[PDB]
Amino acid sequence: LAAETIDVSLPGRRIENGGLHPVTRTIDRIESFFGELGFTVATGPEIEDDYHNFDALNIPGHHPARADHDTFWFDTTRLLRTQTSGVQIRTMKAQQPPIRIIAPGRVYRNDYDQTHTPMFHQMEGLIVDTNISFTNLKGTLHDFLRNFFEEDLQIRFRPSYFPFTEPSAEVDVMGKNGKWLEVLGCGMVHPNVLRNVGIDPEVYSGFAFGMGMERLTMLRYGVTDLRSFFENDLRFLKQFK
Amino acid sequence: ELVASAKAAISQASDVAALDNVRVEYLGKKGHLTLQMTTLRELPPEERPAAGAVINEAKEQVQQALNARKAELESAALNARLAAETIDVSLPGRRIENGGL
Amino acid sequence: PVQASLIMGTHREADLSLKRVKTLLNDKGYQEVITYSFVDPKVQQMIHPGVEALLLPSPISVEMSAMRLSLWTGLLATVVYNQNRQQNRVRIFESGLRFVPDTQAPLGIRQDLMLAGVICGNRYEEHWNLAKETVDFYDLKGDLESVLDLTGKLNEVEFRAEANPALHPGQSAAIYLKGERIGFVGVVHPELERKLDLNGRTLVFELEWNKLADRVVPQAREISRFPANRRDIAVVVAENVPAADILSECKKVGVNQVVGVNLFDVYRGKGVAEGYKSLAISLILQDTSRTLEEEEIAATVAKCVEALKERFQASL
Ligand SMILES: C[C@@H](CC1CCCCC1)NCc1ccccc1O
Repeated sequence: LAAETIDVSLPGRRIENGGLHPVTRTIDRIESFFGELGFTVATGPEIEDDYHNFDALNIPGHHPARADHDTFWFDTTRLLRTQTSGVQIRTMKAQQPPIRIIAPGRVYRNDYDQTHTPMFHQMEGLIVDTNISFTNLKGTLHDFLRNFFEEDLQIRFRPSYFPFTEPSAEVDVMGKNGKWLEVLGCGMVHPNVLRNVGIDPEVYSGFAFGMGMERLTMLRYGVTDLRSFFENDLRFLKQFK
Repeated sequence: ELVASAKAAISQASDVAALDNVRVEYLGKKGHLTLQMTTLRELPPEERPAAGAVINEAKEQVQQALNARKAELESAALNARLAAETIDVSLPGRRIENGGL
Repeated sequence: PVQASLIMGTHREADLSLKRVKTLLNDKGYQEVITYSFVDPKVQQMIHPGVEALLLPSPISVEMSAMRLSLWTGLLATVVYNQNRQQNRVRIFESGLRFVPDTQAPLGIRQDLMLAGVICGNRYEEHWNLAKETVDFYDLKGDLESVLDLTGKLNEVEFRAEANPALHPGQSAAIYLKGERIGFVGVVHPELERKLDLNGRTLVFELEWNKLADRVVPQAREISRFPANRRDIAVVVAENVPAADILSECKKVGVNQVVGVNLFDVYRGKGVAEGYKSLAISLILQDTSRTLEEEEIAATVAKCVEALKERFQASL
């Protein structure tokens, strides 16, 4: 009878969807990658003391990577953390192995360029068990990089140094321009680090790793200026819904 | 005397000014102090610049009280707007209910 | 690959996920932003005047030398940034720590995880069937009630009018959960709106995350197979009486018969005295074992309206 014909192509009645920050996209993907491996997410405060940020990581007061570290200090003990190590140290002291945690969070350094902001995000992983080897470090991170970039890409492990690991390594991804690109750092946990948290390095071993979320996000989605992440232009953020 | 007695009757007139008739007191006192400038038609000529400086210092003191009162009134109007815009913050917000699985 | 034991972690169904809350805010039209944790004390002292913040002795700049006491300094700088680029309508949120000096906290500084956001501009973008209307207090409050409803404790939440130097004194509220202040919400005070060069009416909120990271696990209750009855009442009370207290009185003073109390109109004008308002309330009554009749029904709405006689005012 009645013909109340309407144009069904008119825009619908709704409010537009918001999205997540691109760095949050990255952190969420990585948490799901390692969550399937039994890694628990652990968070902690961003202002720390020099013990949980240096001493517990086998970085004495006279160590070079401390004064020459671009660190924000409030006094001689309190600082803006340069890594999310405080939660990892506290977890190891509160329980015996097995340990399987990842630690995301904001960290701080004094530099500020096109490729550097005074604040950025770091994802750090830690596993401690009976027979954790360097071969496990390679395989786990090779699996991670293949999942993160979704391709059988060229990676390499390269000797490096950190006071809290030995052997230490950085891993590079072959850049699209033909050069190797440093993506993360890793190594086997130093026996001093295990010792002062009450873990016997003669019985237990483990590897750890760290990576910057801004760097991986830029490589993943083609972001060319790191400062765009913290200008929060709604036209930049809306691309990542 | 006079130099401050006229400013006393000026700041007191611009004190209990309900509406924006501050300019009405501005009109009357600007003519009173301009007439006081005409009273400098004599006196020692070497002191005439000193007489004009004391009169203009009195005119600046009246203009400061006029600005201070104009600021009091426009803030009083802003406060009146704030009072009228009071709402019941306990009233339910606008939303569609959440569903569950 | 690593060889290890497949041991389950310890799960708690009562945990409410922050990612679940971020998803709801996305599904209500909010964009996540991330701002620097050190801010400009010149502008933070405008939003939180008198509150001493933790300062960096050697900052990258003076405009990034004060650890943030809230997330509002970063969020309000973000809307000004976007409004300076031809975007008046911005609806954003952020999760992150605040840094409040506290002698009882570790390292003398308390670091609480906060969830904050801000909306401004029209409710919707330009639309063929929706009219241009500026966002108001009940728009943001509605979004906040959607967040709090994820905990299953919305019944125990109170929005009390409370003073805040950054907010409109007549359109600001402290948020309480079980007698604890968990956050704030309100329109940015018009003079603060002026000093920050905000384009128009701007509404902010902030919540202490850990106070709502817990939710109620469901427990199946019996449902009555017998019909229910609705009775509407129109109560005239004083203009300064919060309507939620009246609704809470009808729900509390009423026994297990009344199962639903809802407000559907608020009138004041030609018909009601000045300084008074009429609240139209619907009362739904039902019993789990039997059906009700007009005798016991009308005696219960009469019991409810008499409870509003001494504590409040009569009906009409
Ligand atoms: C700073 C450490 C802190 C942990 C190391 C050992 C165990 C304590 C916590 N972050 C993980 C990490 C690992 C290797 C290389 C770089 C890197 O950033």
